Amino acid sequence: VYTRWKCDRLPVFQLKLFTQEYPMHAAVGIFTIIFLWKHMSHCSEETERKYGWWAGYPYWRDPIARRNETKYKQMIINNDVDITHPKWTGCSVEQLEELSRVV
Amino acid sequence: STVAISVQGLHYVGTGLAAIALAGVGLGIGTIFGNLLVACARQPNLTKMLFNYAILGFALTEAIGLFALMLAFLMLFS
Amino acid sequence: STVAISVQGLHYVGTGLAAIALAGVGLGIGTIFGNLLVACARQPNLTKMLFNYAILGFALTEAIGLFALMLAFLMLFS
Amino acid sequence: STVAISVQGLHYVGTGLAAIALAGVGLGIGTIFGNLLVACARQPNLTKMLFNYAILGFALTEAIGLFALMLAFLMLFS
Amino acid sequence: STVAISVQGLHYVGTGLAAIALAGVGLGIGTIFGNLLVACARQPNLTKMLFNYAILGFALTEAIGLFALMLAFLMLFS
Amino acid sequence: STVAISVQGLHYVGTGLAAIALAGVGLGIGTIFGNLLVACARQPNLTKMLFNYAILGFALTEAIGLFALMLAFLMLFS
Amino acid sequence: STVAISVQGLHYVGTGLAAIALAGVGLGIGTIFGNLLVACARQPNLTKMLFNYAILGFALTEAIGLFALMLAFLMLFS
Amino acid sequence: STVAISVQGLHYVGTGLAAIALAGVGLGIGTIFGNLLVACARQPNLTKMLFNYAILGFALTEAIGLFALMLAFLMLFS
Amino acid sequence: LEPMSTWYLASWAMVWYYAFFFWMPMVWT
Amino acid sequence: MFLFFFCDLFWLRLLLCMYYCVWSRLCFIVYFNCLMLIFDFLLFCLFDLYLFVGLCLFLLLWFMLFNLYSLILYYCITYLNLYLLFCIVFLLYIAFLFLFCFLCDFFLFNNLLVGDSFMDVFFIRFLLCFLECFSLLCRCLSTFLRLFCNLLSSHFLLLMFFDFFYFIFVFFFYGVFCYWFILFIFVFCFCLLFYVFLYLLDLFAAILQLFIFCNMILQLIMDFLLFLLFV
Amino acid sequence: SNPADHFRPNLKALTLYAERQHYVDRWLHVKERWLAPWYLPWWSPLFQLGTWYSQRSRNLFLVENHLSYRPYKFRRNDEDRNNPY
Amino acid sequence: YNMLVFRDPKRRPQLSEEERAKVVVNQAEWPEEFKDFDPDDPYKNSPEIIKGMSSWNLFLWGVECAFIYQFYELVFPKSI
Amino acid sequence: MLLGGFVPRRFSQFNRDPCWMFFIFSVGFWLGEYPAMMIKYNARDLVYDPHRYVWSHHDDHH
Amino acid sequence: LCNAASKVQARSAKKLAALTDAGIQKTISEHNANGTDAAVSSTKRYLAEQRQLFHYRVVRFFDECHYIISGEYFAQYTKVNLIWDLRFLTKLVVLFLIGTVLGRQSIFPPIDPDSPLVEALVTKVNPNY
Amino acid sequence: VLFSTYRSSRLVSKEFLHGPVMRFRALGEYYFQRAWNGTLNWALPGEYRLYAVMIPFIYFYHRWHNDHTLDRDHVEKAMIMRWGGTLEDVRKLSAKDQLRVRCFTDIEKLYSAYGPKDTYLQPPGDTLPGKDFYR
Ligand SMILES: CCCCCCCCCCCCCCCCCC(=O)OC[C@H](COP(=O)([O-])OCC(O)COP(=O)([O-])OC[C@@H](COC(=O)CCCCCCCCCCCCCCCCC)OC(=O)CCCCCCCCCCCCCCCCC)OC(=O)CCCCCCCCCCCCCCCCC
Ligand SMILES: CCCCCCCCCCCCCCCCCC(=O)OC[C@H](COP(=O)([O-])OCC(O)COP(=O)([O-])OC[C@@H](COC(=O)CCCCCCCCCCCCCCCCC)OC(=O)CCCCCCCCCCCCCCCCC)OC(=O)CCCCCCCCCCCCCCCCC
Ligand SMILES: CCCCCCCCCCCCCCCCCC(=O)OC[C@H](COP(=O)([O-])OCC(O)COP(=O)([O-])OC[C@@H](COC(=O)CCCCCCCCCCCCCCCCC)OC(=O)CCCCCCCCCCCCCCCCC)OC(=O)CCCCCCCCCCCCCCCCC
Ligand SMILES: CCCCCCCCCCCCCCCCCC(=O)OC[C@H](COP(=O)([O-])OCC(O)COP(=O)([O-])OC[C@@H](COC(=O)CCCCCCCCCCCCCCCCC)OC(=O)CCCCCCCCCCCCCCCCC)OC(=O)CCCCCCCCCCCCCCCCC
Ligand SMILES: CCCCCCCCCCCCCCCCCC(=O)OC[C@H](COP(=O)([O-])OCC[N+](C)(C)C)OC(=O)CCCCCCCCCCCCCCCCC
Ligand SMILES: CCCCCCCCCCCCCCCCCC(=O)OC[C@H](COP(=O)([O-])OCC[N+](C)(C)C)OC(=O)CCCCCCCCCCCCCCCCC
Ligand SMILES: CCCCCCCC/C=C/CCCCCCCC(=O)OC[C@H](COP(=O)(O)OCCN)OC(=O)CCCCCCC/C=C/CCCCCCCC
Ligand SMILES: CCCCCCCC/C=C\CCCCCCCC(=O)O[C@H](COC(=O)CCCCCCC/C=C/CCCCCCCC)COP(=O)(O)OCCN
Repeated sequence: VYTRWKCDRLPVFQLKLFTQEYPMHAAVGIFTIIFLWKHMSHCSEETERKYGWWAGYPYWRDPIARRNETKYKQMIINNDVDITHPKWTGCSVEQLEELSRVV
Repeated sequence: STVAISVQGLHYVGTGLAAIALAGVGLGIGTIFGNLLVACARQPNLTKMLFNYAILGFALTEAIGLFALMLAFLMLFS
Repeated sequence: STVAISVQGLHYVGTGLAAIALAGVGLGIGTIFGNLLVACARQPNLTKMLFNYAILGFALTEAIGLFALMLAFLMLFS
Repeated sequence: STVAISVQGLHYVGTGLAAIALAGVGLGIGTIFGNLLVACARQPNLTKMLFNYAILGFALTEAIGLFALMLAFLMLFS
Repeated sequence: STVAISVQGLHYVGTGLAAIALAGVGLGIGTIFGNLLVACARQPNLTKMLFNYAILGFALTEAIGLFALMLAFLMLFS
Repeated sequence: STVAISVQGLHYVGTGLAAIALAGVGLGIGTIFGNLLVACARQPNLTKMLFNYAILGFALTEAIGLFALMLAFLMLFS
Repeated sequence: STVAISVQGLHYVGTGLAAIALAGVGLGIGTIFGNLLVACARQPNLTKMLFNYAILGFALTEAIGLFALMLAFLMLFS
Repeated sequence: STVAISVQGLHYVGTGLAAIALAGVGLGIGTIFGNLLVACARQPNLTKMLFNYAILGFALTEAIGLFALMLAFLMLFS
Repeated sequence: LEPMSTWYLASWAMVWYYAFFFWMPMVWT
Repeated sequence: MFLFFFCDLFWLRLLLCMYYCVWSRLCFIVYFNCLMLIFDFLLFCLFDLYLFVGLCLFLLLWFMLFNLYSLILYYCITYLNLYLLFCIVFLLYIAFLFLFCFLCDFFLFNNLLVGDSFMDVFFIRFLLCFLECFSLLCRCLSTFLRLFCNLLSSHFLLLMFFDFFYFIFVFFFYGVFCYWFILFIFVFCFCLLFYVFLYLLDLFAAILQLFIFCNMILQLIMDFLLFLLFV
Repeated sequence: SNPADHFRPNLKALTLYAERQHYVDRWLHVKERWLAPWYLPWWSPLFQLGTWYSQRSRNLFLVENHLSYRPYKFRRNDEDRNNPY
Repeated sequence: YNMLVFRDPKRRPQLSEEERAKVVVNQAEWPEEFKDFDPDDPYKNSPEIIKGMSSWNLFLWGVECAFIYQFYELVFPKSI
Repeated sequence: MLLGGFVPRRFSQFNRDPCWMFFIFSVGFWLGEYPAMMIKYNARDLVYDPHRYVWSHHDDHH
Repeated sequence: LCNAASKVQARSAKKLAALTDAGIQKTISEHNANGTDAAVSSTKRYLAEQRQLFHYRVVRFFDECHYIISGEYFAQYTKVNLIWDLRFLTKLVVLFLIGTVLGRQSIFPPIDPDSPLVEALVTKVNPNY
Repeated sequence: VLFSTYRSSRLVSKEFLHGPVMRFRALGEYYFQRAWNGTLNWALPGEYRLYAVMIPFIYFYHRWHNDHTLDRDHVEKAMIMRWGGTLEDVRKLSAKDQLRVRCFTDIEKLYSAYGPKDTYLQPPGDTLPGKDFYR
C-alpha cells in the first residue's frame, strides 16, 4: 500500500514533510534564517582581531592587511581604476607631481 | 583640611537597597495565598469570605512596598 | 595630618538600608493574614474577634514600619 | 574644597542589589505552590478552584518582580 | 605617614544598619499574633489570658526594638 | 571641580549580587518538592497532578532566576 | 612606601552591624511566645509552668542580645 | 576631567558574592530530604516514588547551584 | 566567550538549520 | 562573512548508518508524555495534538548525540551558543503559537483574562492578563536559557575539576613514596569519588534537561487544547 | 579565560568575506534577469512578490529622517563605544 | 556481580521447587566450557581469544603506547 | 540502557572478548600516560624558559 | 594495632582456604607440617629450573632463528602473528626510547654551550640538582 | 516524466555489490540486533561492549585532533612570541630548544590556576629578560 515515507524518494518526502506536515515550522525557520543573514552576518576587523582567531591575532604578519591589499589590487586591476584621479587624492595630477618632487 | 565631596553615583546604590524591601513583601504575599489554599481546602464553602480577607492582606503588604518603591524613585531621580 | 571629609551621597545609602526594615514588617503582616485564614476556617464563628486581633497586630507592626520610614526620610532630606 | 565625582561603575552595583528582590519573589512563588500541592492532596476534588487562586498569586508576586527588574533596567541603562 | 581622617557622612550608614534590626522585631510581632489567632480558635475560652501573654511578648520584643532604635538616633545626630 | 571616573572592576561586584537572587530560587524549588513528597504521602494516587503542578511551579521559579542571570551576564560583559 | 591611616567614622558602621544581631533576638523571643500560646491552648491547665519556661528562654535570648549590645555601645564610644 | 581606573582585586569580591547563592541551594536540598523522611514515615510502601522525586528535585536545585558556581569561576579565573 | 558571541552567528546557526531541514527527513524515513 | 565548519557528529552519523540499516524496536523514550496526552477514555481532540511527536523524537536524538557524548574529553558541543538555542526555541515555540493563532478562534484566549467577574476588570483581572501574556514569552526565554546554562556550567565545573586532578596527580604523586603518603592517598580517594559523582550527576542532568525542554513545549501545546467527549 | 576557550567549534575550515553592496548587486542582477522576460507580466503575483517588498523597504529607508546618527554598518572598527566613526 | 557500572545479567528461575528437585543433573552432557558452572564466575573456563595473550599483556601494551606517545619527541625532536 | 552483555568477573577475564581486550588496552594507555607525565615533567634536567616573562597568555587575554 | 592484624590474618586465612587447587593445598599442608616456607621453596625451584634451562633457551633461540630465516614462519602467517608482531614492535620502540634516556642519563637532550637556553642552567634555583 | 517520484524505480540490479553489502550488514547486526541492546531514544544502547569499544575510540581520535591541530596553535604562538616574535627567529633555534620551550608550555598548561605564579610573574630583582626585551 502507498505511504509517503516508504514509497516516495527523499526530496519528495522532504517537500511533503515540510509543506503538509510542518509548514509553519518551515516558514518560521526561513524567517529566522533571513533575519540572521540580514542582521548577524558581518564582522569588523577589530572584532576579528579581538575574537576572530583561535590563539590570537598574529600582528607580526597582519593577515588582514594582506587580505585587504589583495582585494584592492584585484579590484583596481580588473575594473581599470585610476587611483591617481583627483577624487581619490584630493589634488590635481600636477600638484601630485610637485609633491613627489618635493618629498 | 576641609574637603566636601558629592558622589553622583551613590544614589544608584541607595535605590537598589530599597528594592530589597520588596523581597519581604512578595514573600509575604505568597505566605498569605499559601495559607489561603489550605484554608480553602479545609472549608471551601467559606472561600468567598476568606478570599476577601486574603485580598485585604495583599492591600496592606503591597502598600508597604509602595513606600520602598517611593524611596527607590525619589533617590533614582534626585 | 588632620583631614576632615564630608561625603554627601552617603545620605542616600542610609536611606536605602532603613527601607530594608520594611521587609520584615511586610512579611510579618503576611504571617498574621496567613494564620487568620487558617483560624477562620477552624472557627468561622469567631471571624470578628480574630479579625480585630489581626488588625491589632497589623497596627503594631505598622508602627515599627513608620519608625524605619521616619529614619529613611530624615536621612533622605538631611 | 567642593569636589563633585561621578563613578560610572556604581550603576552596576545598584542593579545587582535590585536583583536580590527576586529572591523573595522566587521563594514566595514556591511557597504558594507548596501549599497548593498539600491543599489538593487534602481535597483533590477542588484541584480547579485552588488552581485559579494559585496562578492569581503567581501573577501578583511576579508583579513586584517587574518593579525590581524595571529598576535594574532603569539603572543598568543609565 | 600618619593620616587622620574624619568622614562626616559615615554616621548615616550606621544609622541605616540599626534600622534593619527593626525587621527582626516587626516580624517577631507577626509571629506572636500569627499564633495567637490559632490559639484562640483552638481554645476560645482563653481569649483573655492568651491576649495578655501575647501583649507581654510584644512588650519584650518591642523593648528590644527600642534598644536598637536608640543606637539609630544617637548616630543620626552625632 | 567636576571629575568623571570610569572603573572597569565594578561590573564584577554587581554580577555577584545578582547571583544572590538564586538563593531565593533554589530554596523556593526545594519548598515545592518538599511539599510534593508530603502531598504524595497524603494522596498518593494523585501523584500525577501534583507532579505536573510541581513542574509548573518549578518552571515559573526558574524563569525568575534566569532574569537574574540575564542581568548577571549583561553586567559581566559590560 | 609606609602609610598609616586612621579613619574616624568607621565605628558608626561597626556599631550598626552589631544592632542587626538583635534582629534574630527579637524574632527568637517572638517565636517563644508564639509557641507558648499554642501550648497553653493545647494544655490550658499549664499556664504557669509554660510561662516560667518562656521567661527562661527570653532571659537567655536577651542575654545574647545584651552581649551584642555591649559591643555596639563599646565601639560607639571608642 | 576624564579618569579611567582599573581595579584588579575586585573580581575576588564578586566571586564570593556568587558563592552565597549556594546557601539557598544547600538549604533547599535539606528541605527536600527533610520532607522525604516525613513522607516515608507515613507511606513506607510508596518509598520508590518519594525517593525518586527527591533525587529529581535535588538535580533541579543543583542546577541553580551550578549556575552560580560557573559565574564564580568566570569572575575568579577571568 | 564565543557562546555569547554574535560575530558569526548566522554561519553557526546554519548547522541547526541544515539538521532540521535536511537531516531530519533522513532520520525520519 | 561566511564561515565553513562541520558538526562533531560524523562518527556518530557513521554509527547510525551502520547500526540502523535494519529495523529495530524502540521502547525507551526520554520524553514519553508526547505519545500519551489523553488519560481519560472517550476524550478526543480535533486539533493535531500528535504533530509534536516527530519533532520531539528528532530533538531528543540530536541533543542526546551532542550533550551525552560531550562528557567524553575534548568532545565539542558544536551548537553551544546562547542565540542559537534562542533560534531553536523560537522556531518551535513560535511555530506552535502561530499554529494556535492561525486557527482564528479568539475565544481560545478567554482563559488569559484570569479570574472571575467578581474581581475588578481594569485594575485586577486585566493586569493579571498582561502579566500572563508576558509569562508566555518568559517561558520560551526560560526554556532556552536553562538549556544553555546548565550545559555551560556543568562543563566549566568538569574542566576545572579535571585541571585540579591532573595537577595534583602529576606534581604530587611522589608523596606515595614519602612519609606523608597517607595525606596524598586520602586526597586521591576524595578526587576519585568526586570524579565519579560529577560524571553521574552530569549524565542524569543531561537527560533531565531534555525531559524539561520537551515538557515546556508540550505544556505550551496543552494550554490551548480542548477535548470533546464521545457520545 | 582558558576554561572559556574550550567552548569553541573545533572543525573550522574556511572563511569567506563579501561586501554587502557586491552580493546585493549580484542578487539584483539575477532577479532582473529572471523577471525581465516578456512572458512574466508585471501584474503577475511572482513579479510583485519579487519587487514590491524590496521597493517598499528601500522607500522607507529613503524617507527616513532621524535626529540621531547611525554609524556606518561596515566600519573597520566598531568595538569602540566612544568613536562612532 | 559488577564491573564498574556493568552488571552481569541473571536468569530468573522458571521451575518450582517441587519440579526442580526432580531434575537430574548430568554434567557429562554439558560442554567443556561450562562445567562446574558458577553464576559468580561463568567465564572462568572460557577460552582466550588469542592464545598466550593475557589481560595484563594488553594493559602493558597500552601503557607502552602511552609512554611512546609522551616520549617520542624527547628522542626524535622536530623543528617547527 | 545498560541491559546486558559480556561482563568479565575480574581483570584476568578481560582477554576473553575482543571488545574488552580493546577496553583494557585503552585503560592501560589512560593510566600509564600519567606516570609518563610525572617522569617527563618532574625531570631534573627540565628547565623553565628563560624568556617566560617576555610574554604570557595572562597579558594577552587581559 | 592488634585487632587490625588479627582481622588481616583472618582474611588471608579465609582466602587461602577458599582456593580449590589440589597442588597448592597439598604443598601448603606439607610445608605447614614440616614448618618450612612454600613460597621460598617455589622461588628456589624456579631459579634452579631456569639455571638448568639456559642452554635450552640458547637451542630454542637458534631453532627459532632457523625457522624464521628459512621462510617457513611467513608461509603460515596469520592475523594473530600480525598482532604479536605489532606488540613486539611497540616493545622494541619503547625499549629504544628508554635506552636512549638512560644512555644520556637525562630525560631531555643536554643543552649545547652555544644555545640561548644556557641562561636557564645558570639560573637554577638549586645548582646541586 | 523525467525523474520518478517513487522509490520503486530502481537504478541498479538487485545483486549489485551483494557480497560487500552483506558483509557490512553482518558487521552491523551481530552486536546490535539483540534483545539486550535496547536503545534509549536510539542514542544509548544496552550493550556494554559498545560503550567499551566506542568511548576509547572517540576519545583517542578527539585527543589526536586536539593535540595535533588545536593546541599546536597556542604552542606555536608562545614559541614565536617568547623567542623573537617571528617564525624565522624560532626556526633559528635547534630542535632541542624548541622541545624545551614546548615542554615548558605543557608545564604551564598542567599548572594552570593552581601552579606557582612565578612561571609568568617576574619577581622583583629577577635578572631574566622582561617584556620589552625585543622591543
Ligand atoms: C533498470 C536499470 C538497471 C541498471 C543496472 C546497472 C548495474 C550496474 C551499476 C550501474 C552504475 C552505477 C549506478 C549508480 C550507483 C550509485 C550508488 C548506489 O548504488 O546507490 C544506492 C542506490 C542504488 O539505486 P536503487 O537502490 O536501485 O534505487 C534508488 C531508489 O530508487 C531511490 O533512492 P532514495 O530516494 O531512497 O535515495 C536517493 C538519495 C536521495 O536523493 C538524492 O540525494 C538525489 C538528489 C540529490 C541532489 C544533490 C545536489 C543538489 C544541489 C543543489 C541544486 C542544484 C540545482 C542546479 C540547477 C541548474 C544550475 C545551472 O539518497 C541519498 O542521498 C542517500 C544515499 C547516498 C549515498 C552516498 C553518497 C556518497 C558516497 C561516497 C563514496 C565515496 C567516498 C570517497 C572515496 C574516496 C577514495 C579515495 O542509489 C542511490 O541511492 C542514488 C543516490 C544518488 C545520490 C546523488 C548525489 C549527488 C551528489 C553530487 C552532485 C554533484 C553535482 C556537481 C555540479 C557541479 C556544478 C559546477
Ligand atoms: C534563480 C533563482 C530565483 C531568482 C529570483 C526569482 C524572482 C523573485 C523570487 C522571490 C524573491 C523574494 C524577494 C523578497 C521577498 C520578501 C523576503 C525578504 O525580505 O527577502 C530579503 C532578501 C531578498 O532581498 P530583497 O529585499 O528582495 O531586495 C534586496 C534588498 O535590497 C537586500 O536588503 P537586505 O538588507 O535584506 O540584504 C541582506 C541580504 C539578506 O539575505 C539573506 O538573509 C539570505 C536568506 C536566504 C534564505 C533562503 C531561503 C531558503 C532556505 C531553505 C532551507 C535551508 C536550510 C539550511 C541549509 C544550510 C546549508 C546549505 O539580502 C541579500 O543579499 C539577498 C540575497 C538572496 C539570495 C538567495 C539565495 C538562496 C540560496 C539558498 C541555498 C540553499 C542550499 C541548499 C543545498 C541543499 C543540497 C542538498 O532575501 C531573500 O529574499 C531570501 C530568499 C530568496 C528566495 C529566492 C527564491 C528561492 C531560491 C532560489 C535560488 C536557489 C539557489 C540554490 C543554490 C544551491 C547551491 C548548492
Ligand atoms: C573557494 C574554495 C572552495 C569553497 C567554495 C565555497 C563557495 C561558497 C559560496 C558562498 C556560500 C555562502 C553561505 C555559506 C554558509 C556556510 C554555513 C556552514 O557551513 O554551516 C555549517 C554547516 C555544517 O553542517 P554539518 O552538520 O557539518 O553537515 C553537513 C555535512 O555536509 C554532512 O551532512 P550530511 O551528512 O547530512 O549530508 C548529506 C550527505 C549524506 O552522507 C553522505 O553522502 C556521505 C558523504 C558526506 C560528504 C559531505 C561531508 C564532507 C566532509 C568533509 C570533506 C570531505 C573530503 C573533501 C576532500 C577535498 C580535497 C581538497 O550527503 C552529501 O553530503 C551528498 C554529497 C555526496 C558527494 C559524493 C561525491 C562522490 C564523488 C565520487 C567521484 C568518483 C570519481 C571516479 C573517477 C575514476 C576515473 C578512472 O554546513 C552546512 O550545513 C552546509 C553548508 C553548505 C553551504 C553551501 C555552500 C556552497 C557550495 C560549495 C560547493 C563547493 C564545491 C567545490 C569544492 C572544490 C574543492 C575545493
Ligand atoms: C644513583 C645510583 C645508586 C646506586 C646504589 C647502589 C645500587 C645497588 C648496588 C649493589 C649493592 C649490594 C647488593 C645489595 C642487595 C640488596 C637487595 C637484595 O639482595 O635483596 C634480596 C632480599 C631477599 O634476599 P634473601 O633474604 O636472601 O631471600 C631469600 C629467598 O630468596 C626469599 O625468596 P622469596 O620467595 O621471598 O622471593 C621474593 C623476595 C625476593 O625478591 C627480590 O629479590 C626483590 C628484589 C631484590 C632487589 C631489591 C633492591 C632494592 C634496592 C632499593 C630500591 C630500588 C628499587 C627496587 C625495585 C624492586 C621491584 C620489584 O621478595 C622480596 O624480597 C620482598 C620484598 C618486599 C616486601 C614488601 C612487603 C611490604 C609490607 C608493607 C606493610 C606496611 C604496613 C604498615 C601498617 C602501619 C600501621 C600503623 O630482598 C630484599 O632485601 C628486598 C628489598 C626490597 C626493598 C624495596 C624498597 C622500595 C622503596 C620503598 C617503598 C616505597 C613505595 C611504597 C611505600 C608504601 C608506604 C609505606
Ligand atoms: C553583542 C550584541 C548582542 C545583541 C544580541 C541581540 C539579540 C539577537 C538575537 C538573535 C537570535 C534570535 C532571533 C529571533 C528572531 C527575531 C526576528 C526579528 O525580530 O526579526 C524581524 C526582522 C525585521 O526585518 P527588517 O529588519 O528588514 O525590517 C525592515 C524595517 N525597516 C525597513 C523599517 C527598516 O525580520 C527579518 O529580519 C525578516 C524579514 C523578511 C521576512 C518577512 C517578510 C514579510 C513581512 C510582512 C510584513 C511587511 C510586508 C507586508 C505584508 C506582506 C506582503 C507580501
Ligand atoms: C546509559 C548510561 C551509560 C553509562 C556508560 C558508563 C561508561 C563507563 C566508562 C568507564 C570508564 C571508561 C574509561 C575509558 C578510557 C578511554 C581511554 C582514555 O584515555 O580515556 C580517558 C578519558 C579522559 O580521561 P582524563 O581526563 O583523565 O585524561 C587525561 C589526559 N590528559 C592528562 C592529557 C588531559 O576518560 C573519559 O573522559 C571517559 C569518560 C566517560 C564518561 C561516560 C560517557 C558516556 C556517554 C558516551 C557513551 C557512548 C556509547 C556509544 C555507543 C554506540 C552508539 C551508536
Ligand atoms: C528530454 C531530452 C530531449 C532531447 C533529447 C536529448 C537526448 C540526449 C542524448 C541522451 C543519450 C543517453 C540516454 C540514456 C538514457 C536516459 C534515460 C533517462 O532519461 O532516464 C532518467 C534517469 C533517471 O530515471 P528514473 O527516475 O530512475 O526512472 C526513469 C523512468 N521514468 O536519469 C539518469 O539516470 C541520468 C541519465 C542521463 C543521460 C543523459 C541525458 C542528457 C540529456 C541532455 C538534454 C539536452 C539536449 C541534448 C542535445 C544533444 C545533441 C547531440
Ligand atoms: C633509572 C630509574 C631508577 C628508578 C629507581 C626509583 C627509586 C626511587 C626511590 C625514591 C622515590 C621517592 C622520591 C621522593 C622525592 C621525589 C622528588 C622529585 O619529584 O624529584 C624528581 C624525581 O621525580 C621523578 O622524576 C619521578 C616522579 C614519579 C615517578 C613515578 C614512577 C612510576 C609510578 C607508577 C604509578 C602507578 C600506580 C601505582 C600505585 C601504587 C601505590 C598505590 C627529580 O627532580 P628534582 O631535581 O627533585 O626537581 C625537579 C624540578 N625541576
